[PDB]
Amino acid sequence: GAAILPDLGTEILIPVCAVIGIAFALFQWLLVSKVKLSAVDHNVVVKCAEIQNAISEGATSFLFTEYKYVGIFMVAFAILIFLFLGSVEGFSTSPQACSYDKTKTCKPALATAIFSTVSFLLGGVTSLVSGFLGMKIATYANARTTLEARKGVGKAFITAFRSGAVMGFLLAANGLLVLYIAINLFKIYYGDDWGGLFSAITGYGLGGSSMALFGRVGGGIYTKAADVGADLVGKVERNIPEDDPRNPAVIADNVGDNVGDIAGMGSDLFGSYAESSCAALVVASISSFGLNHELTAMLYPLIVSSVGILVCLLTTLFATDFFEIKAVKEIEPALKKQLVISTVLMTIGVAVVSFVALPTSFTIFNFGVQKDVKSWQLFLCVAVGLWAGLIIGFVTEYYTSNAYSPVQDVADSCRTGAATNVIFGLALGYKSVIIPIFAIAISIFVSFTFAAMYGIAVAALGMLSTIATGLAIDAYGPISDNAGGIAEMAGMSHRIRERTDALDAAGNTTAAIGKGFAIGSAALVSLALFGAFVSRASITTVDVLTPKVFIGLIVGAMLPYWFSAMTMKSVGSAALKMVEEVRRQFNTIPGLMEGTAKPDYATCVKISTDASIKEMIPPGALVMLTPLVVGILFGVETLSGVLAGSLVSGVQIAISASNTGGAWDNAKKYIEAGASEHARSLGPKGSDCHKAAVIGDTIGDPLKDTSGPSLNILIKLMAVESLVFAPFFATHGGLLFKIF
Amino acid sequence: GAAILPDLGTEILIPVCAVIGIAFALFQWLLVSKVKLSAVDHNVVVKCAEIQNAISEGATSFLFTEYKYVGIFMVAFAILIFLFLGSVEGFSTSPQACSYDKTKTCKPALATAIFSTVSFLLGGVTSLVSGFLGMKIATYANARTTLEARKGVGKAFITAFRSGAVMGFLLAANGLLVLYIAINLFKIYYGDDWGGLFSAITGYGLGGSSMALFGRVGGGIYTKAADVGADLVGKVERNIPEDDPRNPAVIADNVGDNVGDIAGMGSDLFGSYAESSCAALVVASISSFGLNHELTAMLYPLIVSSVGILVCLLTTLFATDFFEIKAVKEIEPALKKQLVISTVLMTIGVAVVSFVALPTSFTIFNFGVQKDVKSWQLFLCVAVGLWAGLIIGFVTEYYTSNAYSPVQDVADSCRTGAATNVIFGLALGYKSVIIPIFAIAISIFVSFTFAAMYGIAVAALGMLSTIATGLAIDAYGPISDNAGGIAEMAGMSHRIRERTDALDAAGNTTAAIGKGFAIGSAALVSLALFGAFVSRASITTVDVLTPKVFIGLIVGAMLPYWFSAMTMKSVGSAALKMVEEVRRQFNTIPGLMEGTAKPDYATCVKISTDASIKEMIPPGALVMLTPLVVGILFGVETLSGVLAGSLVSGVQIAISASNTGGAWDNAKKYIEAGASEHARSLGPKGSDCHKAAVIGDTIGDPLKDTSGPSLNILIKLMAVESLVFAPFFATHGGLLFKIF
Ligand SMILES: [K+]
Ligand SMILES: [K+]
Ligand SMILES: [Mg+2]
Ligand SMILES: [Mg+2]
Ligand SMILES: [Mg+2]
Ligand SMILES: [Mg+2]
Ligand SMILES: [Mg+2]
Ligand SMILES: [Mg+2]
Ligand SMILES: [Mg+2]
Ligand SMILES: [Mg+2]
Ligand SMILES: [Mg+2]
Ligand SMILES: [Mg+2]
Repeated sequence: GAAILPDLGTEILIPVCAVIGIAFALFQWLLVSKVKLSAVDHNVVVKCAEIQNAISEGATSFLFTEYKYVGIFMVAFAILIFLFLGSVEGFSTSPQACSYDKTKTCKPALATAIFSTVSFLLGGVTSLVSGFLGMKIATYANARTTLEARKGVGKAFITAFRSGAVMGFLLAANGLLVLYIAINLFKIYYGDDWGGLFSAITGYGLGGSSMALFGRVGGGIYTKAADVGADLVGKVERNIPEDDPRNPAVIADNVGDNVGDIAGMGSDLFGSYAESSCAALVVASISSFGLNHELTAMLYPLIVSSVGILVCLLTTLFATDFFEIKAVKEIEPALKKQLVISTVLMTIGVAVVSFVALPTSFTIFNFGVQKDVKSWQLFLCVAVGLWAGLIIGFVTEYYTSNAYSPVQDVADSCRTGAATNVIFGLALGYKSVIIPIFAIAISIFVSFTFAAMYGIAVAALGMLSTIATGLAIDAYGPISDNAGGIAEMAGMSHRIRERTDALDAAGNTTAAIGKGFAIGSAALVSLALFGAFVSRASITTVDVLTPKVFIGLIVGAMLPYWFSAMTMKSVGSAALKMVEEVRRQFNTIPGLMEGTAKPDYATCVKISTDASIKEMIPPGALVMLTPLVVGILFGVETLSGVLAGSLVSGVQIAISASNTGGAWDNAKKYIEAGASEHARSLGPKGSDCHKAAVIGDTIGDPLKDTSGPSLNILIKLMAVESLVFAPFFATHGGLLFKIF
Repeated sequence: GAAILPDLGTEILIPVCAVIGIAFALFQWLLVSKVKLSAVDHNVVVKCAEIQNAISEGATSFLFTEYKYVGIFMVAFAILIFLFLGSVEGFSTSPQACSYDKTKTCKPALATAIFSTVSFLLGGVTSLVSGFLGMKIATYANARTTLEARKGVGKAFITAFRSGAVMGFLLAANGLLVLYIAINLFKIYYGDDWGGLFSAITGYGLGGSSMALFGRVGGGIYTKAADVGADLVGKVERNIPEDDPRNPAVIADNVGDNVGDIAGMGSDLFGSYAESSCAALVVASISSFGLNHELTAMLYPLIVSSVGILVCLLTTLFATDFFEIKAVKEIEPALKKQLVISTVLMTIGVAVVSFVALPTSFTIFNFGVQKDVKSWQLFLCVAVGLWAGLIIGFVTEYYTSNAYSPVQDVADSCRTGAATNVIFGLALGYKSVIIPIFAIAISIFVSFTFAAMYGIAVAALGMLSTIATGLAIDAYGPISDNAGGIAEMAGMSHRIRERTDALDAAGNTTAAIGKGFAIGSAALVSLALFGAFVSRASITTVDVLTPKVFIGLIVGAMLPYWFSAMTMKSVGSAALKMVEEVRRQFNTIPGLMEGTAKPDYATCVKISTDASIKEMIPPGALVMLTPLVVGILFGVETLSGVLAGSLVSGVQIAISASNTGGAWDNAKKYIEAGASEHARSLGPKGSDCHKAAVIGDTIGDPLKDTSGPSLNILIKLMAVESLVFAPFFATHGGLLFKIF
């Protein structure tokens, strides 16, 4: 049956909401443009502008290099998709019978081979745009945040958070609008073949996360090579302030925050958004909505996201206008209130959407059978994901913010040296997985029971329904990070750096929270896609206790470690190179230490450019090739094992790495700020305790910024890729078992 | 039908081989006893004896205290076993139809509740005895190895390997003799009910690992708190040598080697042997061997172990009599040759056993169906496991010896400080998992295919078929470790410490290898036990894509991390206390640093005794309570997920933790030896590079000696524990799904 909301209404609502989100982003960017500066005190304003330009040049320069390689890889890979999907039916142009209804005829498999290539390119391009737009706002807002900090934390908070919101609303609205357009264009061809339409559309998320993979790892090695190098020689060895302009690695470091923590993260969360929508859509496409051609219900996920944009617009206003921060201890709770407000409002929003966009009863495909499902049960599916998110954010804050005992004990353990700092930091991360896993598990059980793979997918989307706010609170952080870097490079008052340091500590926590959301929604969407892959591969049963599934399971569980071995070694090796270079400059450039000679920033930009562009290739290949190699050699049953294994295993290492890194960073921040008797007694800056904290912080650097966060991409990427190639693996795969 | 070897012959063979092994172990003890020393140069000899006595009292004192608690828990848990298994058939005394053959009549389930409790205590007791005996020989041989070091590497090597072999042959022969005795005693009651017999016998492994769990964690906490504290204050802060008699934590440290690395490890591997034998037995008891009451073939696992002892005896002779070590570079090669010789001899040994102790055709239970299997296939099952082991050994040496580039690169990375040393160490560990996992997967495929759970179990036994040599090369390590500590504490010459340092570094590699076999065999025996649990709980299929199974899977995967969090945080905190204590004495005891006054060793023994006894409980609780809680509250479907997930996840963190810790240690020894130019380039002792290596080494201490090697126990324990309580879970479990 049709829903309360008409098909034509849905067709208007979605693009109108995207347009509202884009408008909001422009308006915010407009307000941020009010903070004036130019490279033509007035001294401090000119210096901030010059530093900003150095950073912006470097960041724009690296992405162009990275995106050139990735773009090339994207074109090659898109050719594989066309070939492999095309070969399933020998590239025939003959229409065949609908796999979901033998009484109807569908468009040739060749059409979907073509349109999967088209949507894959759409997603990859949108993914690149998402990250590039993010970089362009961050590299614009960084120094405006610095200048605003002269007036106080609240003013600087506002411009950093407004700017983060610029990225969030652009990314969420652009991602929605592109998806909506692609669906409508594809529909012109598919007509009534909604199964094929939406099966082709799943390339969008494959493209999204494919580009995201290289974006996260490439940017990740770039930034961390610089970070670790700058910090160890500057802070640990030569006893100078963090981000000192004498330090040759500082420009690369701050460019790094934009290239990794911003551009990479943007592409990454886009991949999340794209895959979840696409996952909800394919399952619906052969459920009652798709079979009965009911557009409003079919596009329920896009209606959920449309309303999410609106709810986040409102929520944003609380931190942007209705409240002002006057004290440092108000920052993290401000950020947290963004989560709390958006969740409570979105819960209402989703109730409304579920009331008017869904018929009260319908069926969801469930491994061959149409399962009876009620609209209130579907509301619980998206709401359990939405709430799992918040729980995850709360626990993550507790484990990464220096307002709480876990991180303060990590800082306190520095009193006995770096070895105890690291033992405590590792244990913290390990311990932190427990409640998010329980939350994920509860999410899976409810959504699975109520509505199978559709329910689970709509739970992932629910966790990502407030993505504009999520990106805002997250993008806020590297912008605040640069702001302090520019503050120090511009020789500003110590009072400025203290303010930026407060903002930056909050960003460390907010970044950990963002990783929590990525890993959570990744676990959810990957399960859904895995389930869909099983049907699409004509697997009757994924039975753990078969040789083929089990060998897949144990090898799948090892992939996240193989992947982490590569990325850790890359950072370690580039970092070592970076230390040698920074030492060489301090040791042989007359007056560098004196501050009467300028350092060579370009060489450090070069060390991390060379390492990242080269070393992003093997882990990208590990992830992308695995489904193809396992699928073609071992078959769909073994790929099944591999999907379940890498999901349940990858999730643990992802969470503990991101949180351990976060903890070390904020433990260091706590010693740096000395804002309590306990903190002061670990100080001052330069003390053996501080240096021990720096050691932990830098070990945590690759953990939380290269390997850890990329892991959620490994997991979600292999799942879409597997679903997309499913018919090709089913038909032409499992060779090793066929020759024998 | 039946085999070449008559049941009488089997009944004679098995204890004969055990007694030979016990005999051999005693013989080697005599030879070692030829090295003379007494407490109440010969003055150095008296010192060595005074120190040995301190260590001996310490180790004995702790084991008695630890065993007191474990033994109590052992009694309590046995009460649960009886109660729960008893409660299935309502404690009836009447016979019932065989669980495996409705047509036949079987002994009452209550008999089985009783015999399971007997075999449990039998196993719990033999586990403690395995550990205590190891501790006795180690704490005897250590100062004897020290003294023989006055005559060169080769001499001290022999008395160290001989002494290790005493532990290996005693534990191997004793575990076998007790199991044999128990099967025969149990058979008196059971008669023709072999199902119930070997189903009762499986408690033996449950007992072994249960008691091993507390010994590994208990000892592991005791030893690493001392080790971290001693090394940090002594080496990094006070610039004194490792094991310096001024350092109040040195006696606790050297006691620790015996209490953890020997006693816990002995119990640990006893559990492995026991579970693997029992797992092979339970599947066999409902296969053609057990149905047709063919005793020889039924005891094929025990016949393999029997020949295993003989093979190992022969093998030991190559290291003890046939060859002599002249150069330190010969140590590791001698140890590795022990693995190669035994693997080759045992391959022939198993061929022979398969040819005489098996019918050419038989059937193996296979999820409800008799599966036709040929004896040349059972041969391949044990062999794949035997060779996977060797492979694992070769790979583990590659990533943990300082004679190869992985460890050498890690040491090299110390030039840029502790942060890069730790980053490289983490990466090496992650990297190391790949080939062992492949080894494990290949074994699983081959063994699963040929003979289902029986093959998998027989592949676990194959990997442990040379357990005597394994324990030998491994127990050699901590003996050498103590020997260097006694050298330093007795103030012997640098030439002496240098010789033990070389033995010790080899011991480091040898210990990582032991961990390999533990993790490898644990994966196999757990998968087998998992499969038996599935049948025993009347599960039709373990479907990954069901709400019940998947929440099990993801949660199960989280548990190894939860366990690692507890055990790392415990060492971290105890170590923090230890450091403060050592500093206290150095700072407030006059003439202590100068060597005029005695340190109080007892305060450090107390910190670590207090920490371990207290902090071993929650991890034990987590592992023991988990099957009960999930089985009772959630049901056998979910417990199935928990078993699969903790297996595939646990193994990754177990291999990487042990190998990372192993690497940091040997990188440190590498610098301390200075036996190459590269090595010397990072020295001398006390350099910034050495200190950064010590940082990595002490971070590695809790990874490789507390959490890491205990994880193999976590996995294998939950597997047998689930199998034993399966009828109880199937009948009275799944409460949450029953009430709602
Ligand atoms: K940050
Ligand atoms: K050792
Ligand atoms: Mg930094
Ligand atoms: Mg940064
Ligand atoms: Mg920074
Ligand atoms: Mg930070
Ligand atoms: Mg950092
Ligand atoms: Mg030590
Ligand atoms: Mg030791
Ligand atoms: Mg030692
Ligand atoms: Mg060692
Ligand atoms: Mg140690």
